[PDB]
Amino acid sequence: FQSMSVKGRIYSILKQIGSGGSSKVFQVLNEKKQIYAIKYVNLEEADNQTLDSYRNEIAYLNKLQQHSDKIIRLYDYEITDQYIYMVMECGNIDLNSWLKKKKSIDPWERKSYWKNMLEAVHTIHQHGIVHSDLKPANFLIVDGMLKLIDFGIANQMQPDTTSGTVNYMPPEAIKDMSKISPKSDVWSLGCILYYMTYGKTPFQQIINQISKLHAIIDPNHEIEFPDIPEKDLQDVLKCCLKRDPKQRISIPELLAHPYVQIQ
Amino acid sequence: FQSMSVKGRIYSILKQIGSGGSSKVFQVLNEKKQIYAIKYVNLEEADNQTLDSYRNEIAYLNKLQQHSDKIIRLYDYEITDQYIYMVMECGNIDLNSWLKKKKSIDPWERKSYWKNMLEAVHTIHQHGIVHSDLKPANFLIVDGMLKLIDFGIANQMQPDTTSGTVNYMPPEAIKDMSKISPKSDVWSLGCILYYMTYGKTPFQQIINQISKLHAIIDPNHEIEFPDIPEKDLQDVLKCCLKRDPKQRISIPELLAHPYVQIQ
Amino acid sequence: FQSMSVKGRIYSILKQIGSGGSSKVFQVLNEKKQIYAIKYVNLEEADNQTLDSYRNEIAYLNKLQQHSDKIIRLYDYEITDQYIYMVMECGNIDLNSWLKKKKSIDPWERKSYWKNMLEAVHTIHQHGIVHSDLKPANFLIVDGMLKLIDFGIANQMQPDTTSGTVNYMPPEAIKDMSKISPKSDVWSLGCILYYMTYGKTPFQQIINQISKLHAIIDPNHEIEFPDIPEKDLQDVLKCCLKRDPKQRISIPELLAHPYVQIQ
Amino acid sequence: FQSMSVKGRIYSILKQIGSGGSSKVFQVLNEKKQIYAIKYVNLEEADNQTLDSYRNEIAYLNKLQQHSDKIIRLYDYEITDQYIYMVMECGNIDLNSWLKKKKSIDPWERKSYWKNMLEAVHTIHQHGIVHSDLKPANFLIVDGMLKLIDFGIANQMQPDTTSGTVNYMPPEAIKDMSKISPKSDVWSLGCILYYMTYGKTPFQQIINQISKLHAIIDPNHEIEFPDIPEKDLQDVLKCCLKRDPKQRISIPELLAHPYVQIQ
Ligand SMILES: COc1cc(N2CCC(O)CC2)ccc1Nc1ncc2c(n1)N(C1CCCC1)CCC(=O)N2C
Ligand SMILES: COc1cc(N2CCC(O)CC2)ccc1Nc1ncc2c(n1)N(C1CCCC1)CCC(=O)N2C
Ligand SMILES: COc1cc(N2CCC(O)CC2)ccc1Nc1ncc2c(n1)N(C1CCCC1)CCC(=O)N2C
Ligand SMILES: COc1cc(N2CCC(O)CC2)ccc1Nc1ncc2c(n1)N(C1CCCC1)CCC(=O)N2C
Ligand SMILES: [Mg+2]
Ligand SMILES: [Mg+2]
Ligand SMILES: [Mg+2]
Ligand SMILES: [Mg+2]
Ligand SMILES: [Mg+2]
Ligand SMILES: [Mg+2]
Repeated sequence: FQSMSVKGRIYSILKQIGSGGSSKVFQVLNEKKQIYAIKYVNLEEADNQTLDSYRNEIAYLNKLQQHSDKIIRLYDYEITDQYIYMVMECGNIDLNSWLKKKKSIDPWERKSYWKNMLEAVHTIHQHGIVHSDLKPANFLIVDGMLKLIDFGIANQMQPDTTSGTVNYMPPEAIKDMSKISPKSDVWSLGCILYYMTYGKTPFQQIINQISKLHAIIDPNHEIEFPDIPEKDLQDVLKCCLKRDPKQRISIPELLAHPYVQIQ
Repeated sequence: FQSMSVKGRIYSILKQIGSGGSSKVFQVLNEKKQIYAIKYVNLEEADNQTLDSYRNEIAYLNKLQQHSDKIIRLYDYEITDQYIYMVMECGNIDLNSWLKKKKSIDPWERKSYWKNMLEAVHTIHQHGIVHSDLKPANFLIVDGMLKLIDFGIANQMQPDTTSGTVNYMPPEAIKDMSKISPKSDVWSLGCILYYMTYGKTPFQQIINQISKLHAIIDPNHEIEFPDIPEKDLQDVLKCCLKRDPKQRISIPELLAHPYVQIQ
Repeated sequence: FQSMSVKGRIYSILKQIGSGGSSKVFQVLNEKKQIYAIKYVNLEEADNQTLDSYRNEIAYLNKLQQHSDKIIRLYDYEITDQYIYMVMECGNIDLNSWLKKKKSIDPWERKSYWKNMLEAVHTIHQHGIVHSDLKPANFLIVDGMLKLIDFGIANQMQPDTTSGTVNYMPPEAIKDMSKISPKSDVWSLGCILYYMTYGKTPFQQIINQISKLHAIIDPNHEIEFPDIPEKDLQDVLKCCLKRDPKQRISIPELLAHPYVQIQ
Repeated sequence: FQSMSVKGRIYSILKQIGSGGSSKVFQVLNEKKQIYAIKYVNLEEADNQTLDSYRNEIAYLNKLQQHSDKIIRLYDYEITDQYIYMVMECGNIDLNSWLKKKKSIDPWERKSYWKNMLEAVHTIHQHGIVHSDLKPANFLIVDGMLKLIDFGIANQMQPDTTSGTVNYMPPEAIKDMSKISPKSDVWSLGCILYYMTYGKTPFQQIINQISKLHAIIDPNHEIEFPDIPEKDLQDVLKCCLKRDPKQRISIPELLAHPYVQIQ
């Protein structure tokens, strides 16, 4: 029912898609009645560290545009001491919501989504970012292609309604409680691909968390990998989910793997 | 994830908004990435009477375009023995969904929505249609303005989900079981406006239906009309909900009423 | 968490099962930790007609105890100008809730439930009651046996939650808008048995109500009765759903029918 | 609709309350129509370690009966190579479900529930059990009194429906990834009491888990303790939530605290 001004241009709000604190995301239309998203952050209560965090993202989000189209596009922004408005691409649905809704995944679409994920994470790695907390919520399906989103410092973004959070955590990040590396995202991505392969994360079955945390770090807990028709798929998952990050496969390695390279 | 061709032009589907049988409505985008709706009817099982019913609507929907913008616009259609595709305006939400979600209504917005409703129903009346079953579901909020929708013969359209039906029935339509007239829509509209005024339909409190049906036809059941700041509002409702259709106010009368004419 | 006194005896409340206005039903335990229900009516606002209605039920409920155990038992009650408390049998679930939850019904259980329904309705008929609004909500599953409940004048009882209403209406009751007879309950019961047979009421498919009301009274709307293994079942339904109440089967007839009498 | 035999005595099932794998809990009635619970474990797939785990619980559950009535009572059991059936007390609701439903808690009821929790945990401690994973789900409200439940080795018990998991984890248990002690339950209990005091767990606000795990172990993350009318309450919480288990208050200490000892 409402509207907003970013850098002179007027946008009419269709619906609130999601929110965190003090952030909200809207699906909007521009003067040409074209579909975009606008992220709104209320700064009225933000401390220095947090201000800096939102500045860093906008900056990286700007820089990364040029180097890959598998990062959500930012078109324009207004930023004051009171508020941020960022005009952005609007996808169809996030990967997490989508995975929960899905009967099953077509091997072609899985492989294709895998390529997009690799490219995105490979990209942030080349620019010195190591996410360390990747999850399905960090990907947006836009025109059949996944793009990285919500990849910044403190990003508790969740869909809204009109009425796992640890299954992806890499082992080295647990033990560490100087020891988080690019390899940690490989774990997390592997967990997502495992999900897309077996309909479940490697420890979705363990519902107590002390017990689940234990299982992730424990090498005498053999993870299961039932045989499937795609042997390459099977080897990628096996290499992604090696607990010793040093023996875990790298992103540049994964991009040379037959699973992604051979038709 | 999908797409469709109507009269040469390609449309990509965002989401299914609603359905009946064998109809479905989609929110789609055109080649210029602009937002529209497409109604799809599957004819594979339609009998003559039903075929005729869908033809009548498309025809009326076409004719009524020229005479009022408070009827949903049809832009183009493809019709075969197998299917109908109609490209149409896409509103924000239907009135029924909206009323259920709403805290309360701003008197200005109520009055404005009332004007739109009158104009729409007045329009169909001038073209020999007498709906006889009007309800909140028959109105679509498009850019702050209500437009008549789903007003055709057999139209069981309902919103879809990702997981009253008699409060509006006019008394003469009950007794009749040669006796349905324009006045019957005045009743129904009054019931909607009563809802928008008092947060409830005149017999929402009576949940048994034999009992509710009885109450609608019974003149010794005084309907309540608590005093409000808007006396004109109070008189319109009182005149709309007179049980004797002959003593009920007409649409051309209602358009001259101070409630709609005086600021 | 609470407790209550009826005629000297103390009852502790387990949970609220359901409510209307100004009535509520509780699942309670007695001093011997045995399971009962207590219906509570708040009289603080009851008019004479309504007072009388609640008195009539308690009276009939008392009288009918002696003549059939397919009417819910009342054990004791306290009644003042302020409140009624009735201590009653507590069943497992009502028939309506149960039907909505059910995969499918075992022919033996259907037939058995049919016998109980007939006996109950036959009973009220012998005592000059003609319900005229029977529905699945009017039956309570208690130890594998249906018992009639909520059969009194103004009884808008509905289950509570921790977070059709016209499919059963007999045709003569519609036309009548001196003409309601025992036969009307036969219709309604038939509709319930039809539901238990075909998974659906005879006009569950017609969702518009003007249209559904029309269909119930219209003799050129042939109701469907797909062949099933139980031909007796098929004939009972056909005889219950005859629109001319005079040509409709009677309860004493139905009790002599092979469906209920032959193993 | 069904029934079961434990040690000769027949029990009729009212409803399934909850389940895990391969366990289920039922609300049942005995031959005297009195209300009990029955826990059913299907052993058809249990490995030695798990068999042993279920044996240990039944044994402890038996022994602890004699020493405190704030542990759920076991009355009788049948145990074979195929199944376990345990007849048990049936409470009203578990603490977790109850806390989620609650407007707010009466200080008297909070204190009383606190006493019960202390007594229960104190009891298991005297018998060499150190739970190490206490949570609201581990307590059952039975006749206004909390009793410890589901306190055994692998107990993933969850309520069923007819349609946090880490907020309680003690810091020493995180760092430990020879170092879990009685003090760890004091943490967890404190977190529950904090919840009952402030409507929220100390880190319910941090929704990312890497971040929440970090916060629990981090001493430069001052936990908040807004002043309340009950200063004793304030000191208990402060003493329970000290991160250095050595400087954390003990159960025998907590039982001498003015909060529990002075009216
Ligand atoms: C209609 O567009 C969307 C719909 C949905 N959902 C439909 C409802 C269902 O329950 C699942 C979520 C989810 C995502 C989108 N598209 C979308 N575009 C851009 C962003 C964004 N999300 N989000 C969503 C906010 C919550 C999750 C993703 C955050 C990333 C971002 O910066 N932007 C701009
Ligand atoms: C995003 O667009 C809409 C969203 C909603 N809802 C959001 C979900 C919520 O639960 C309530 C319903 C409801 C209506 C629209 N817009 C809309 N435009 C055109 C038509 C149409 N509806 N519908 C909807 C189908 C179900 C009710 C109206 C039928 C009328 C029609 O011919 N067309 C083309
Ligand atoms: C646990 O006992 C019950 C549970 C349920 N439900 C479980 C919840 C689910 O969503 C469906 C309803 C439904 C009925 C019962 N048992 C029951 N006994 C006696 C009466 C009674 N109902 N009710 C229920 C109140 C709402 C419907 C029936 C009214 C009839 C009556 O006078 N009494 C005393
Ligand atoms: C009617 O009795 C109950 C109802 C509920 N709920 C009502 C539904 C609502 O959504 C929340 C849960 C919860 C607990 C009980 N009573 C109850 N007694 C004994 C055990 C037990 N639970 N449970 C429940 C199973 C799931 C949580 C507790 C496990 C502990 C145990 O060994 N026994 C025997
Ligand atoms: Mg949702
Ligand atoms: Mg929903
Ligand atoms: Mg919805
Ligand atoms: Mg329910
Ligand atoms: Mg529940
Ligand atoms: Mg529920």
